[PDB]
Amino acid sequence: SAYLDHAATTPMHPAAIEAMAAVQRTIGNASSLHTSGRSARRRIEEARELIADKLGARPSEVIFTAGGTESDNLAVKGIYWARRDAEPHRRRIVTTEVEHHAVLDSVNWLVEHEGAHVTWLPTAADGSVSATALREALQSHDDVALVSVMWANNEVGTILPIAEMSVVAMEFGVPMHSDAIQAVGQLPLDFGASGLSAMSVAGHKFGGPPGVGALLLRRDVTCVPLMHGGGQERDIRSGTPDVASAVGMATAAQIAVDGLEENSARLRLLRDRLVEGVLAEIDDVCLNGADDPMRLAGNAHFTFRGCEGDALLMLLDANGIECSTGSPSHVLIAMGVDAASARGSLRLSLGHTSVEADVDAALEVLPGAVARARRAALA
Amino acid sequence: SAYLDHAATTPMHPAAIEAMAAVQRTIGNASSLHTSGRSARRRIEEARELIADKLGARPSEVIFTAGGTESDNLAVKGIYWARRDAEPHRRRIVTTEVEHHAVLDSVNWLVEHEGAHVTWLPTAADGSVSATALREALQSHDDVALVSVMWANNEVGTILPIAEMSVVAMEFGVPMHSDAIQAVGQLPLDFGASGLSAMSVAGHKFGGPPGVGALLLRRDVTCVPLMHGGGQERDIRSGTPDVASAVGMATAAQIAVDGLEENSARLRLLRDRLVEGVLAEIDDVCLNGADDPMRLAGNAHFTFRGCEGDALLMLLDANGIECSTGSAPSHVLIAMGVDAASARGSLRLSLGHTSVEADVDAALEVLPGAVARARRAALAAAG
Repeated sequence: SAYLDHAATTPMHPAAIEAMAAVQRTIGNASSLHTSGRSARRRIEEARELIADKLGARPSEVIFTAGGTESDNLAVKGIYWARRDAEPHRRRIVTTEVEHHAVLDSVNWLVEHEGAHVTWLPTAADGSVSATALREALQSHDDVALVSVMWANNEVGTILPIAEMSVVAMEFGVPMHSDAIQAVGQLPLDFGASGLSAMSVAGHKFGGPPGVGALLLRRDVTCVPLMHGGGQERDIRSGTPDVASAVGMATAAQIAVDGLEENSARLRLLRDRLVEGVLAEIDDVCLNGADDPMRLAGNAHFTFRGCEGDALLMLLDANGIECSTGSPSHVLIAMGVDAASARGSLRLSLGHTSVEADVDAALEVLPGAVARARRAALA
Repeated sequence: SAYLDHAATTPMHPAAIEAMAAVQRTIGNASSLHTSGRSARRRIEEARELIADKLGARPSEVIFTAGGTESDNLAVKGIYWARRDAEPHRRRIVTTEVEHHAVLDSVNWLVEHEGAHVTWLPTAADGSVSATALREALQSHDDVALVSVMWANNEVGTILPIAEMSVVAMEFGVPMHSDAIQAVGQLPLDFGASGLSAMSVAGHKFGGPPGVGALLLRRDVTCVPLMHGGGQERDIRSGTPDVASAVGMATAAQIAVDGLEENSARLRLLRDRLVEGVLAEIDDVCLNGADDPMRLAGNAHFTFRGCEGDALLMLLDANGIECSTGSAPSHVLIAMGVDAASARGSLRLSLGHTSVEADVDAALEVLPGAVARARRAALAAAG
């Protein structure tokens, strides 16, 4: 298969499979007092430090989770609660319209279930949000519980201005969370140096085990737990510590962040060649999202007029090209593209294992496939 | 080096390690519509089916979680909320005082934060709780949102009468959850045959990978999610499905539950040899928790008068005997009527699928010396 669905998941690094199988062969609960316990404990502590190192955090800032979704729920609901509980006036969530469901659905739920209110930051046709728009919604609202803004979008690849949005949030004394699940090993990540109160990351998105993640959280931000007890993870997130998955995520984190520079460069070329080929050989197609240097290196997103994206995906699949439609995408809606127009969408995404031929394959196959999808949609 | 802490974690089955390795070698998101995706989906759905079969559930009753803590949390909070939100008067949780912390602390947080109320069922000297006591609690309260009683205790080994308690809950139309985390691979569990609205399990306790569990939940019992953004698992629990872990948990479930009868009897003989040994060679000691036939096959739990559990543990460890104090002074012993002073010299020795004769021999050899040192160490620090 030509695999071009890296943004949905990317192949686990062989070395991470190996490091993880080796933990699995030793016995021990990291919570236990005996020799096996203190070993496991020391392995989980080394993984935590390697992770913090590679994300510009301090080891104690890393709260392991069972994936991106968990991490995003914890930040959003946890912090909302902590803030609302201490000052019941503070009920407003400021967030973007282009968030992953993991955030949006968390937000909508706090709204329906927890008396939350939400202000949606306006979105550019880019798919971006700006530091100013944040300042404007912060100044005109005295009831901001928290802020959540994603670092890079997972459908259209737009990088957001987090660093400078963070300094804004700091200014108003408002904790800011960012979903950086698409960022690890794709752009430079420095938790400490960003202003962030909280940051989400997900193993499998950079060659880690699936079912493991982290929330980076600052020592002084209160967060009400979603999982009780008794707080194996800084009293924020209970459950028996999963050492094998932490170790897996660490090895991954290390390969992926050390290779950040070289790999970005390699994927930009591959992706630009793909974007170029696509627009050269196909009529009525456009790129969505931002241009360099405000886009993920590995991401290509199109709309093909007069197509169903589902038809398209199935025809490409039949020919050995594996990709995704991305989702009527709330993210394209947010960028002011229209319902009809938008159903013709396709995300093609590359990662550590992509090669020239994967691009040669997509370009070979695509025109035949878009023709067929258009024929079919014409009835 | 004798491992006697199987109740905290049991060694992963090597076939479960292999199956999991194999999955992580293939690429695919189970929610993806292309070929690799459909393969991932086909793999997770088979694991699910294997798990259902082995636990007497229908496939769609199985919801994958990140472990037993997640599973207990989802059941207790999520069903509470589903009940409270439908009839704001049902705010009461009926539970036992012996529950694992993942239930106690969930119950507590609901009390502190979500307006819950709690009635604690009375606990016998045994560690045990009865169907009658549940009856009286449901007759005498008209506001109960949810019942949660664990199938077997993780400290003292006691098995509770879930089938007959489940029936009582059914008669007052109140959903019941049971933490069965200790029961899988040690007891014949059949979600179908029990009346349970819900039941929790954790892979690592019967030899599956860490950070994977399941909640078994009836098709008609509503449950508010704790993880949103998906919800990939019947809309109850979001997250990209973890295919490797679930296949692992399945490979383990089929070994654990097929070996059930054989393993059970084998551990009984070991445990019993272990308990008899201890009581012969040591003074002022007792066994805690119910007797056969209401006790897990691999669980031995003792109190030694005149010890700190910690010094005793460190001594045993120094001599290659690895075990636990159980907690957390144990809330379980407190609830069985054991006083906090007496409580303090407690020790859980727990057998599992890799347990061999030599393990019990090692414990029997080292124990008298250990106990005697712990007693002397306790007197001299009071001195």
